[PDB]
Amino acid sequence: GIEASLLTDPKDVSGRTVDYIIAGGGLTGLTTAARLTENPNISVLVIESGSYESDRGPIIEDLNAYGDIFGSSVDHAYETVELATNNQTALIRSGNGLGGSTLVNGGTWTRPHKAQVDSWETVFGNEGWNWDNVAAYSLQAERARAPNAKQIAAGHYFNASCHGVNGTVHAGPRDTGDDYSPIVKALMSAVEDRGVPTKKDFGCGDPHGVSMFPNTLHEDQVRSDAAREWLLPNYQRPNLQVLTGQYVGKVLLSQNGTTPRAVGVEFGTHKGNTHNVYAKHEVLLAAGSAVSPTILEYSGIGMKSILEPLGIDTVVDLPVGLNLQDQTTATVRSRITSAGAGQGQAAWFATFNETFGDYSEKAHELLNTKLEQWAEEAVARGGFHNTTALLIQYENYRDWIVNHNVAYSELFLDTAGVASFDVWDLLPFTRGYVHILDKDPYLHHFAYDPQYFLNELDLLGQAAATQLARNISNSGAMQTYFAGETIPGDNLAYDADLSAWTEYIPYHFRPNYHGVGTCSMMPKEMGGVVDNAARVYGVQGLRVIDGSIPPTQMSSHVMTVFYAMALKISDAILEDYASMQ
Ligand SMILES: *[C@@H]1O[C@H](CO)[C@@H](O[C@@H]2O[C@H](CO)[C@@H](O[C@@H]3O[C@H](CO)[C@@H](O)[C@H](O[C@H]4O[C@H](CO)[C@@H](O)[C@H](O)[C@@H]4O[C@H]4O[C@H](CO)[C@@H](O)[C@H](O)[C@@H]4O)[C@@H]3O)[C@H](O)[C@H]2NC(C)=O)[C@H](O)[C@H]1NC(C)=O
Ligand SMILES: Cc1cc2nc3c(=O)[nH]c(=O)nc-3n(C[C@H](O)[C@H](O)[C@H](O)COP(=O)(O)OP(=O)(O)OC[C@H]3O[C@@H](n4cnc5c(N)ncnc54)[C@H](O)[C@@H]3O)c2cc1C
Ligand SMILES: *[C@@H]1O[C@H](CO)[C@@H](O)[C@H](O)[C@H]1NC(C)=O
Ligand SMILES: *[C@@H]1O[C@H](CO)[C@@H](O)[C@H](O)[C@H]1NC(C)=O
Ligand SMILES: *[C@@H]1O[C@H](CO)[C@@H](O)[C@H](O)[C@H]1NC(C)=O
Repeated sequence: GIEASLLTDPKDVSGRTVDYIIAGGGLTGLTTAARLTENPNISVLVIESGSYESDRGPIIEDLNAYGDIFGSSVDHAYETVELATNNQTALIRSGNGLGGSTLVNGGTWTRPHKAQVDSWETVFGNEGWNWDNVAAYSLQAERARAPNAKQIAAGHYFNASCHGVNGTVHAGPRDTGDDYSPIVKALMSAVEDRGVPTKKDFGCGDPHGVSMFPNTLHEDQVRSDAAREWLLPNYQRPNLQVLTGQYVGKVLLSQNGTTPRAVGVEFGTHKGNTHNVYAKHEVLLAAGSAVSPTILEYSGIGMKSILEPLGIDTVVDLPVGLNLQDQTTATVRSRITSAGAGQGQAAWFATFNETFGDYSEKAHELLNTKLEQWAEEAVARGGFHNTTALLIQYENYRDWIVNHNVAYSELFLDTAGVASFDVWDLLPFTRGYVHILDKDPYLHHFAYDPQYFLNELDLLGQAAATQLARNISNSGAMQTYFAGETIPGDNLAYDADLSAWTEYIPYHFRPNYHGVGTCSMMPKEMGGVVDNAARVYGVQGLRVIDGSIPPTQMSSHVMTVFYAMALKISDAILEDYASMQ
């Protein structure tokens, strides 16, 4: 079985040499490892801090048990600094084990707006990173199943052109076996009354309106986590090696040439218990957006002003750990009548004007006039280092909103006994950072600051979207099922205005756990860390391939793009491999 093939003893890899070392056995790391070992000549070693969890039981395998695993040893639970918005620390849920955060997530499978991905090439200069290319790799990864008569009847719509059927990641409609709740169709009807679209397939390139969606699970409803999809079918390959239960602490760099070269990694569990392993070709970082940047910083790749005071010699000065972008989530929950019983999830991808409603003119006024003031403030807070380059990101977001009308907020609906909305502003203007606070990697002492709500439009947009969730819960056809709000319930008057909501939100939100950007893929002059093939600037044989590299947020759930991203980067690595013979 797979468990017997996994390595646990540090001495089984210590001192050996492999072609590629992948730090982190998560979504991008395992997709890359499987892809690279298709060629029998390439040897790959994956080093994962956690272990095999995919067959544990329903706590991992059933998507309906979402949330039960939090706080366990399968959850890294990274703590933020004390946030300025509320003076509290927040926990960042993140999977710890083979498959990473795909072990503990909600399984939602959707794609962004075409214009968002196209801007990676046209605005950020990443040649080849456009919707057409990324979507093609997304389809290649995908193994979707169309909905059946019962599922269609509940509200599903599936455009066959927009889904791959021959790929690797099993995706299909979640179906617990009970009846589907009629609240999903009631919500659709309520938004249809306001001229909002319904049933568009959210994998097609224009996520807008209210629709149901596929989930990453097999037809028998077992979670399609990355280790089940990419590692389980290929674990017997003799060139694929997986070491578990150990942390990668830093990259080993040789400086006896013009340009520094990555030759291996140092791994371990504590400062007194560390081992080295070497790479013939390249070291690939895939430890997650909260960790990959810190691995660079421990290794002497990052800002001198951060590293020098810690007693670390700066080999390459780069803006590692800046440009962190995560979203904020708040909840609106209502009791329903018995008539609404049944399973089902749906989401409203709402545009800027749909979110703000009659406040749209005022919200547009801010968008048009404060971009520069906002960029200066975020830079003064340490979220980014170049005001001009940050202004360009903001102008790009303004373009998406005013010219492309992309979805600005997401209202995610859960039923199964209640009407529960989790809401989030998809496009934050705040920028945060993550930096180490000690030289020892195994101390795990770092400062992670997303700077939630320190940009005024993020606060206004979140409050507007959450107020919209309360409004739509007791509107049109939903009024038949509404049996009283429970959250906020007594904690915020039912007729609260927008300014009241803005005062309530900072005390009642959670991270959305979608942090991207800490090793941003954009030109060096725009504040980038990696180039368009994910190579770290100024270093040979080192790439960062995970959620740290997307330079922007997106109007969707990110698994469809991250699986595509890893496949596209793996092709680039395969070409370079043939070049270095
Ligand atoms: C997160 O925590 C940080 C602190 O760790 C918070 O930041 C601190 O916030 C406090 C305010 O709550 C602030 O203290 C004020 O400093 C001013 C000087 O800059 C003072 O003028 C002010 O004193 C007045 O209020 C006091 C409190 O009631 C009185 O005891 C005092 O005599 C003063 O009273 C006069 O003024 C008040 C109105 O100011 C008036 O009602 C009275 O009649 C009287 O005329 C405070 O001492 C700190 O400077 C802030 N910074 C630091 C580092 O401490 C931050 O707000 C927290 N964030 C959140 C979201 O909670
Ligand atoms: C609670 C939650 C809900 C989500 N819901 C959705 C959803 O519904 N739909 C969706 O599309 N996406 C969702 N996501 C996001 C998606 O799961 C992640 O964006 C994706 O898994 C990130 O992939 P990655 O390869 O960057 O990192 P990960 O998958 O996190 O993997 C990084 C890996 O590195 C390991 N690691 C960490 N530190 C070290 C170290 N020092 N050395 C070695 N290994 C290390 C970690 O244990 C982990 O396995 C959610 C995420 C979370 C946390
Ligand atoms: C399906 O999606 C394609 C986009 O590739 C679109 O052209 C078509 O109109 C959509 N709808 C149907 C009914 O196929
Ligand atoms: C959004 O609202 C603003 C202000 O009313 C308006 O100028 C714009 O045309 C609206 N609609 C769209 C789709 O942008
Ligand atoms: C700041 O970013 C701008 C815009 O990308 C770029 O022209 C400039 O060179 C950057 N400045 C520095 C000093 O890096």
